[PDB]
Amino acid sequence: SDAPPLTLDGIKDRVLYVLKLYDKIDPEKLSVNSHFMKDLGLDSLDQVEIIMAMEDEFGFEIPDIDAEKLMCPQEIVDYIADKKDVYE
Amino acid sequence: RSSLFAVSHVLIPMWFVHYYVKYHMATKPYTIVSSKPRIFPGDTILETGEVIPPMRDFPD
Amino acid sequence: AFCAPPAYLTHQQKVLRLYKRALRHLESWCIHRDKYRYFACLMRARFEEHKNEKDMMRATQLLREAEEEFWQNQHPQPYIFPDSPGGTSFERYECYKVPEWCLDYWHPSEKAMYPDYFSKREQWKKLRMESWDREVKQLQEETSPDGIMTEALPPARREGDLPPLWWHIVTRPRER
Amino acid sequence: HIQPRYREFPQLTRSQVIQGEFLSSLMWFWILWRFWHDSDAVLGHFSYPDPSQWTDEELGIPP
Amino acid sequence: LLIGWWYGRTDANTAALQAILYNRIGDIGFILAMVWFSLNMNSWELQQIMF
Amino acid sequence: GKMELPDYRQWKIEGTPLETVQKKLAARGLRDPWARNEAWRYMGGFAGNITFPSVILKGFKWGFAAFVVALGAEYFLD
Amino acid sequence: AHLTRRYLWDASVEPDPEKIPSFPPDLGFPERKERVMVATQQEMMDAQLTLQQRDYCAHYLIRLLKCKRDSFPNFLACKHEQHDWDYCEHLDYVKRMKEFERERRLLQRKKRRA
Amino acid sequence: KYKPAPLATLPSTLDPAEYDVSPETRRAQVERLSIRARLKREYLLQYNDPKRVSHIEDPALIRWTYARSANIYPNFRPTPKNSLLGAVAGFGPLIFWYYVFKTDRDRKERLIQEGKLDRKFNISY
Amino acid sequence: MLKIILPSLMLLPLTWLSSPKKTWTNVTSYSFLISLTSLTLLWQTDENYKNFSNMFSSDPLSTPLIILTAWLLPLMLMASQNHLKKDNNVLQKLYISMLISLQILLIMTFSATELIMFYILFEATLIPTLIIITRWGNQTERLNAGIYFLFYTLIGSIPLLIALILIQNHVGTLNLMILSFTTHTLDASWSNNLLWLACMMAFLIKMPLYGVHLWLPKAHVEAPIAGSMILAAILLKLGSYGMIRISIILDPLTKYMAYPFILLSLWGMIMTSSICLRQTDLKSLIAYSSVSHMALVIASIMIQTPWSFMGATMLMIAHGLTSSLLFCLANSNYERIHSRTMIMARGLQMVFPLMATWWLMASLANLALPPSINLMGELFITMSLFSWSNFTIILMGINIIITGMYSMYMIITTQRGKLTNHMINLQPSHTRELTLMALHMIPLILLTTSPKLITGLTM
Amino acid sequence: WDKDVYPEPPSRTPAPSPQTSLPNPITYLTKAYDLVVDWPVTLVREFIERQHAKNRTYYYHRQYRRVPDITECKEGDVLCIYEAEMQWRRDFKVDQEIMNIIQERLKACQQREGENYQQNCAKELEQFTKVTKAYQDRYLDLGAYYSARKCLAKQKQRMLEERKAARQ
Amino acid sequence: HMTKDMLPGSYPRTPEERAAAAKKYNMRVEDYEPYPDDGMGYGDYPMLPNRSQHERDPWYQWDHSELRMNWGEPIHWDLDMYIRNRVDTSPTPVSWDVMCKHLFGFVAFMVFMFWVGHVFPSYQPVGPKQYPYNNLYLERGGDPTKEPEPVVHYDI
Amino acid sequence: VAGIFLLVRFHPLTTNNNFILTTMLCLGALTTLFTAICALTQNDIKKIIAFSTSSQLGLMMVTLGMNQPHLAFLHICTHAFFKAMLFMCSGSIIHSLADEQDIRKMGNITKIMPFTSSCLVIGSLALTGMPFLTGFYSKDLIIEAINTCNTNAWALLITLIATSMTAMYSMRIIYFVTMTKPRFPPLISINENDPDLMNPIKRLAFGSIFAGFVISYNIPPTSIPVLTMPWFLKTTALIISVLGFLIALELNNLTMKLSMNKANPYSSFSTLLGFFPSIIHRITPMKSLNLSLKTSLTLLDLIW
Ligand SMILES: CCCCCCCCCCCCCCCCCC(=O)OC[C@H](COP(=O)(O)OCCN)OC(=O)CCCCCCCCCCCCCCCCC
Ligand SMILES: CCCCCCCCCCCCCCCCCC(=O)OC[C@H](COP(=O)(O)OCCN)OC(=O)CCCCCCCCCCCCCCCCC
Repeated sequence: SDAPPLTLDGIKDRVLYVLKLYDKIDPEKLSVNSHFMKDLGLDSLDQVEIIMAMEDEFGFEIPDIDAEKLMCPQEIVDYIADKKDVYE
Repeated sequence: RSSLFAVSHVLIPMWFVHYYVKYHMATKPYTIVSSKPRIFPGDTILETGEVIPPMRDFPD
Repeated sequence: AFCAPPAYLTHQQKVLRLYKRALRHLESWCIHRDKYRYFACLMRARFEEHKNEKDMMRATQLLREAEEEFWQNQHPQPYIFPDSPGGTSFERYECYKVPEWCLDYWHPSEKAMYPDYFSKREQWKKLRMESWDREVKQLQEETSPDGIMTEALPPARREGDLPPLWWHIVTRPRER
Repeated sequence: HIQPRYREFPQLTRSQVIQGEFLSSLMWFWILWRFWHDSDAVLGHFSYPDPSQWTDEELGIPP
Repeated sequence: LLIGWWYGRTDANTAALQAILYNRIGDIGFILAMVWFSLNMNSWELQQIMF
Repeated sequence: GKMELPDYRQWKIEGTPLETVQKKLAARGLRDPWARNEAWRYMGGFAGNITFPSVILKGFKWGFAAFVVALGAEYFLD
Repeated sequence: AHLTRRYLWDASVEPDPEKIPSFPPDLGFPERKERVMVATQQEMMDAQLTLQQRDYCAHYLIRLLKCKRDSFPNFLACKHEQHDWDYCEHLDYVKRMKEFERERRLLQRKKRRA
Repeated sequence: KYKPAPLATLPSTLDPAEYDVSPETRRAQVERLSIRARLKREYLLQYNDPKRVSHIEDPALIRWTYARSANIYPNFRPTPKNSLLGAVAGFGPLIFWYYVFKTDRDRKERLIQEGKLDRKFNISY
Repeated sequence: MLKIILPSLMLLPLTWLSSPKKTWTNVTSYSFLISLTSLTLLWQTDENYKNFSNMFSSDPLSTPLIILTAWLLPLMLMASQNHLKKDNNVLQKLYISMLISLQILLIMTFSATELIMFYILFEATLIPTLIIITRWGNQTERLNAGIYFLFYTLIGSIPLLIALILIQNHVGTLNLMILSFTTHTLDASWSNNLLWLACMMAFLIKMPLYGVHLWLPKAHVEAPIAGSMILAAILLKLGSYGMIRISIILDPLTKYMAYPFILLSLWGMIMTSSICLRQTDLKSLIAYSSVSHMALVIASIMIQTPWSFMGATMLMIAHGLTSSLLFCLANSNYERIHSRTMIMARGLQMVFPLMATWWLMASLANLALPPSINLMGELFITMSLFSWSNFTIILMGINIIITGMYSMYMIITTQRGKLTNHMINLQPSHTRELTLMALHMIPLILLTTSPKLITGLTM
Repeated sequence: WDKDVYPEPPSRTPAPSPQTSLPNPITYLTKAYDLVVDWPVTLVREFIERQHAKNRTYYYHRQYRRVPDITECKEGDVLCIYEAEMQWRRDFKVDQEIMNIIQERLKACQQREGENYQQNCAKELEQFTKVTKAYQDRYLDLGAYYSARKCLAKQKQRMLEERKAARQ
Repeated sequence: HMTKDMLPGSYPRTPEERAAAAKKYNMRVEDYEPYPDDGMGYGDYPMLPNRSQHERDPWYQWDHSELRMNWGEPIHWDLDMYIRNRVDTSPTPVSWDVMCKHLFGFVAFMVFMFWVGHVFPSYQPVGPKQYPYNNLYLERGGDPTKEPEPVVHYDI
Repeated sequence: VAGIFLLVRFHPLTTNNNFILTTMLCLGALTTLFTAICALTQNDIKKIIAFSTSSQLGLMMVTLGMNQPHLAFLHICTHAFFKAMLFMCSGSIIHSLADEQDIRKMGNITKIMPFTSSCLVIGSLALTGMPFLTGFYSKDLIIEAINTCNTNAWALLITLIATSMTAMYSMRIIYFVTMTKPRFPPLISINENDPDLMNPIKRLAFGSIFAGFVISYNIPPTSIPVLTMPWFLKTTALIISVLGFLIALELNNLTMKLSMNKANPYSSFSTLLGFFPSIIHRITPMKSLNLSLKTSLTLLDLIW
C-alpha cells in the first residue's frame, strides 16, 4: 500500500494540470515559467487560491511566508522538491 | 514447520511443567485446591459406590 | 521553514493570511466540495468588494472587524494536514532523523561495509575545510556598517565559491 | 504490485470484493436464521397481564 | 512506552505522562484498599478477604 | 514505472451539482474558476448516489437465498 | 403508571415497594396455603448453587444444569429445560405482581373506610 | 466577545498593538529583528564551522540557572508579607496536621482503653 | 569480621606499591573478592546473632549495610576513573586510599557493639568525604559545601556524645544487648526529653530532616561521583542504624516526643518531591529525591513497628542502589557535556539507545514499580502509618503522585524528545559505565527475588 | 504431608452420564496427554528416585531443651535473660508458623466450598478467630523491640484487670 | 568562561545600570523591565510576557526547537512550566469566563438531577422476593444449634 | 476493562453496600452521556472510537452498580471483537491513504474498499445492538435490567439517551466515511489485498458474529433475568437505536442544502470536550508548579 515516490516531471505534470483546470485567466497556455502577474496578470488572491489548490493536490501545507513568494510553476516545483527531498 | 515448532515450543515445556506440577506442587498440601464438582440427584458417586435418590414429584 | 519573518507584516500580507485562514475554516465547516466552492466564491466577492479602496484608516478598521468576525465564526476543530503543526504526524520521524556527525564515531568494522559511501563523505569534507574561510569574508565584506541587519543571506559571486552557511541546509536528513 | 491510478476509480481485484460480499451475506444469513428460530428474544415470549383484570377472589380483598 | 513510540512527537509524551498521572491517582485508592485488607484481615488473598 | 495523466478535456461541469452551484452563482452574478478540478470526482466510477440501504443490505440477496435453502433442507430432514 | 399515580396523584393511597407484606396475610384469605418447596437443602447444596439462585425454582434449575453438563459438546440441547425455568420464574414474578395489586386494593379499602 | 485571561491569552489579531503603524513601533520592530539576526548569525558561525570538536554554549541558559539558583539570597530582603508567607507556609500546615493526627490517635486510644473497639483479625502492625 | 577488615587494610600498600598501570586493576579485583568474602555474614541458620569478639557483632540489619558497603567500593573505583585520569599517579592513589578508608570505617561502625566506637567512626567518616569533596570538586562552592556538611554533623553529634557519657555513668556500659537486657522505663521528665533530643538530632541530621536538609544537595552537586554515591547510599544510613539501635532505651518517650519529626517528615516529603519538579540541576533533583525517600525512613523509625522497621531497611538498601545508579547515569553525561543542566541535553535514546534503558529502569524503581524492594518498603511504611492514623494515606498518595511525575520528567527531558543535533562531543557509551549500571541493577533483581535477606531484625 | 495437620477432606466425584451420542474431546485429549507427557516424565522421575534410593541420606529435626523462663530470671542477670529471650523468640516464630498454618487451612476450605463457604466453612473460621484472639493477647501491641519482658508486662497488665473484674 | 560582569546581579536603581543590564541580557533598554523590588531574589532579571511556547511560530526553524527558543534570547524565569510539555496559554475560541460557567452548570445540574431521581426512583410493581428456609437463614451464615425467627411465604 | 474486572472480582463485597452500588449507577451513566455527546462532533475516527469505548465502559459500570457483574463481564468480552475490528479497519483506511484520520477528507469507501467497509458496517451494527451480532447477548439484558430493577430514574434515562447517541455517531462514521463522495486527494494507491490484513479482520468478524451465541449458550446461569415486561421495555434498545439512526440520517442530509453552519455553544461544548481538559490541565499545573517553585524551593529552602 506504500505510495510511489515523486519525480520532478511528475510534479511538473500535476502543477501544469491544475493550472490548465484553472479558468479565471489561464487560456490553457502555460509554459513552465508563465508568471502569474506579468505573463498572465493575476491577483495575489488568485495566487492564494493557487497555492491552496497545490496543497489540496499534494497533501501538505505551504507556510504563508513562503507562499507569498511563489509566482511561477517552476518556483512551486522547486519548493515542493526541496520539501519532499526528490531526485536522490 | 508447524510440527517442529509444536515439538520444540510446546512439548519440552509441557514435559518440564508436568514434572514441576506432579512432583513439587501436588506433593504439597494446599497448592492445587480444586472446587467441588456439581452433583445432582441420580449422580452415583464412585469413591463410595453410592447413589443419591431423586427429587420429589414436580407439580404441574 | 525556509525563510524568516520580516520586522513587520504589511497590510497586504495580513489580509492575504486572513483570507487563507477564513477559507480553510470554510472548508472545515462545509464538508462537501460544491458547498465549499459556492461559499468560497461568495467570500471572494465579499473581499473584492473592497479591493479598490485606499483609505488606510478605514481599511485597518475593516480588518480589525473582520478578524473579530473570524474569531466568532471560526471552527474550533479545523482540518490540519497530518505533517503540519497540530497534525497527527508533526514531529513523528524526528526519532529517525539522526544527524551526520554520528558517523564520525563509527567503528572501522562498521564502515567496512558501505565503503563507496564513506569515500564520498570524506571528499565532502575536503569540500568544506576549503570552502569555509571565504564564506566568512563574504559576510564580513557584505556587512551593512549602518547597523541595520536581518536574517537574510547572500549567494556566492564566483566560480567555485559556495553559498555561505550551507553545510546545515545541505546534509540535513530526509523527511520520510 | 498494482498500478496507481490518478483521478480515476482504480482497478479492483476480485478477492477483496468477494470476501466482503461473503462476510455480509453470512451476517445476514445468521440474522435471518436467528430471527426465525428465536424471535422471542427480540419481541417477547411472556405476556404482561393486565392489572385489575384479576378477580377479588384471588388476591383476596374483603368488602 | 507504547504511547511515546514516536518520542520526537511532543504530544505523545504529554499523553503518556497524562496516563501515568491518572493511573497513579487510581493507585492511591488501590493501595488504600490493600492497606485496609492487610490490617483488618492480615491477608491479601480473595479467599480470606471473602470473610 | 512511468505515471500518466489523462487529458483535461474531459473534466467538465456539465451534468453534476457543480452545474447547479454555477446556476446559483450566476443568479448572484459570479463564476467559479475551479469547479473543473473538483469535477474529477462526481463522474465516472465515482458517479452515483450511495444509500444507507445500499450499505446495510449488502449481501442480503445471497444471505436470504441460503437461508431459504437451509430452511427447506431442515423441513426435509425433519 | 404507578410512577405517576404515586409521585403526582395521591401518594398515600399507593403502595411502597419495601412494605408490601405489611398488612396481615389472611385479611381476605381463609386457610391461606403456604408456598411449597420441592427441592431439598442437601439436593441444592451438593449442586453448588448461588444464594441469589437457590429459590423456589432450583429444582428446574438443577434439571437444567444436569441436562447441560450432559449432552455437553452439543449445546442448544437445553431449550426444553430452559423454557421450564423461565416459566417458573415468570410465575413467581406474577405472584409478586399480584401481591403488589393486593396491597394497593387494601389501601383502597383503607381510604374508602373513611 | 472574547474576554482574555492569563491562561487563555489574547491572540495577535485582536491586539491593537498590531496594526499600529507609528514609527515608534516599526523602528522598534526593526531593531528587535536586527538583534535577533545578529545573534542568529553569531550562532551559525559556530554551528556549521568545521574544526569544532566541542558543543555550543548558552550564556542565556547559564544566566537563567544562575539566577534561579544562586542569585537569590544576595538579593533577598526581609519584608512584611515575606516573613508572613514564610512563617505560614512553614508552620501552619504542620499545626493543622498535628491536630488532625493527635485527635485521631487520642480518640482511638480512649476507644481501645474502654474496649469499645473491634480489632478482629488484626495480628500485624 | 577481621577476615573482612584486614584485607581492606592491606588494599592500601597494594595501592601504593603497585605499579602506575596495574593499581586500578588489582585493587578493583581484590575489592570484588572482599565483597564476595563478606557473604559469610549471611550464614544465619538460627535466630541467635553473631558475636566474634567483645568489639564486633553482626545482625540481620548490619549485614546488608556491610555488604552494600563492600560492594559499592569497586563501583566507585570504576566510576572515579575517567576523571582524575590525567591527574598524577600519586593523586589518584590518594583518591583510592580515601575510598578504602571510608570502606573500612563504615564496615567497622556497622559491625560495632559500643555506641562510643560507633560514634568515633561515624564522626571519622568526615575526613575522607570532606577531602574528596574539596580536593576533587570542580566548582568554587565545594568549600562552603564541606563547611555545611562537617558542621551540621558535628553540631548534631556533640550532644549525642554527652548523652552517651550520661548513660555510661548511670548504667556502667554502652554495650548493646546489655542496654537491652537491662533497660528500664523512664520518668517522662524534661531532662529525659532533652536526652531524647540529644540522642536523636545527630542521626536526624545525618539523614536529612526537612528543615536541616541544606547540606545534602550542596554536597552532591559539588562533589565527584564516588562521593555522591557513598553519601547517597551509606552516609544517609548511619543515622538510621544509629536510631534503630538507640531507640530501645528511650522508651516510652518516643510515643509523644516524636510527633514533630513525623510531621516534618510527612510534609517535607511533599515539599521536596515538588522541588524535584522544578529543579534544573539533575544532581540536586536526585538529592531532593533522596531526601523525600529518607523522610519515610525517619517517620517509620519514629513509630516503632515491625512492618515499619522492615520497610525502613528495604527502602534504605533499595534507595542506596538506585541513587548510586542515577548519579552515575547523570555523571556519564556530565563527562561528555560538562553541565548538570538537564534541559540542555535532550533527544538522547537515539545515539545512546541502551543507556536509555538503564535510565528507564532506575526510574521505574524510584517510582516504585512492582515487583521491587522500593515498593516492598513503601507499602509497609504506608500500612504502618495507616495503622498509626488513617489520614497519612493522603500525604502518602500525594508523594506517590509527585514521584511518578518527576521521575518521568527526568526521563523525558533527557531521553525522549528530539536531539540537540549541535552536540558533536557525544563519545559513545563506555563498556565501563555500562558495567557500572549493570552492577547496580542486577543486585536489585536478586534482592527482589530473595527479599528474605533484607527484612531486618523483626522478621 | 500429614493429613491430620492438613485435612484435605475427601472428593465426591460422580459418574459420567453421557446422555447423548456425540463424542467428548476432553477424554481422548486426556488419553493422549497420559501417553505423551505422563509416561516419559514418570519414567524420568522413577530413574531419579532410583539414584536417590541407591544413595540415600537422612536429616533430623533439631530438638531444643527447655531452659528457665523469665519468671525465675533475676532483674539484671543476663546469662539467664539471654537464654530466656532466645527461647521466647523461638516460640514467637513457631507461633507465627502456627497462625500461617491456620490461614492456609482456611483459604483452602473457602476455595473448596465456594458458594457454601458461609455454612460449611465455620469450624475453620472459629479456629481462626480463637488463635487470633490468642495471638492478640500474647503479641499484639508489644512493638518493634518486643521481648519476653514486654510480654510479661502485658500479661500482668491484663491479669490485674481480670482480677478486679473477678472480685467485682 | 563567564564573569561577574556577564552574570546577573541586583536591582538596577539607575539607567546607568538598566543600560548595562539590557545590553547584557541582549534586549533593548526600553523593552527591558526588571521585576519589582519585593526582596525575592529576582534582582535584575528580565520580566517577560507570561506566554507559553505554543504561542510561538511552529514553522520557524529555531535553534532550540523543542523549546521554540533561539540561542541568545533571554529565557523566561518560568520556562520549566511553558516548555510545551506543560502549561499552555495559547488562546481559545471560547472564553474562560463562559467555559468555566458551562462546565460548572453541566456538572451541578447533573448532580441535582441525580438527587431528584434518587428522591423519586423508578421500579417495577412487584413484591419482594421470597426465599424458603427463613430467607436461607442457615446457608446465609446463621447458626445451626439456634433457631431463627420463622417467616412464612404464602400462595398468591 | 481492568477496573471492571477488579469490581467483578470484588462483587462479593459490593452486594451489600447501597452507597457504592449507587455511586456506580450514578457515575457510569454520567459517562455514557458525556462521551457520546463528545463523539457526535469530533472529526477523527480514532477519537470517535475512543469516546464510544468510554461510553460502553460507563454502561458496564452501570450494570455493575445495578448488581449484574456477570453481565458486565460478558459485555467486556463481547465488546473486544468489534471494538478491535473497528480500529483495525480504521488503520487499514489510514495506511491506505496518506496518514489522515479526519473523516472530512475521505469517502466512497463502500466502493473503493469493500472489505473494510463491510467489516466496519458489521462492527457498527454489533455495537448498536443488532439483534444477534455479539451486541444483543449483553446489551439487551443490560438495558432490560436497567429498567426492570429499582434504580435511579435519571440514570435510567441518560443511559438510553447515550445508547441512542451510539447509533448516532456510528451512522456518522458510516455516512462520512463510506457513503459520500471522494473528497480525499486525487492520487490513489489503495491496496488491501494482503493476507496479513485480510485474515485478521475476517477472523475478528467471525468472532463479532458468533461469540455471543457460543458463550451465552455454554456459560452457567449465575443470575436470573426478567423475561416478563411490556413491549415498550422489551424492545426499547432496538427501537431507540433505530430512532438514533434515523435522526442521524436526517441531521446529516441537512449537511447538504447549501445552508451555512452557524456555530453554536452546544456543538462547541461537545467538540471541546466540555472544556474539562482545556481548563483543568491549565489551572492545576499552574498552581502545583508555581507553588513548587516560589514557595518551597525559593521561599523556604533557598531563603528562610
Ligand atoms: C545554630 C544552632 C545553635 C548552635 C549553638 C548551640 C548552643 C548550645 C546551647 C547552650 C547550652 C544549653 C544546654 C545546656 C545543657 C544542660 C544540661 C542538660 O540538659 O542535661 C540534662 C540531661 C541529663 O539529665 P538527667 O540524666 O535526667 O539527670 C540530671 C543529670 N544527671 O542530659 C541532656 O539532656 C543533654 C543535653 C545536651 C544539650 C542539648 C542541647 C539541645 C538538644 C536539641 C538541639 C540540638 C542541636 C544543637 C543545639 C541547638 C540549640 C539548643
Ligand atoms: C461526580 C464527580 C465529578 C468530579 C470528579 C473529580 C475527580 C478528580 C479530578 C482530579 C484530576 C484533575 C487534575 C488532573 C491534572 C492533569 C494535569 C495534566 O493534564 O497534565 C498534562 C497537561 C497537558 O495535557 P493537555 O492539556 O491535554 O495538552 C494537550 C496538548 N495537545 O500538562 C502537563 O503536561 C502537566 C504535567 C504535570 C504537571 C505537574 C502536576 C503536579 C500534580 C498536580 C496534579 C495532582 C493534584 C491532585 C489531583 C486530585 C487528586 C487528589
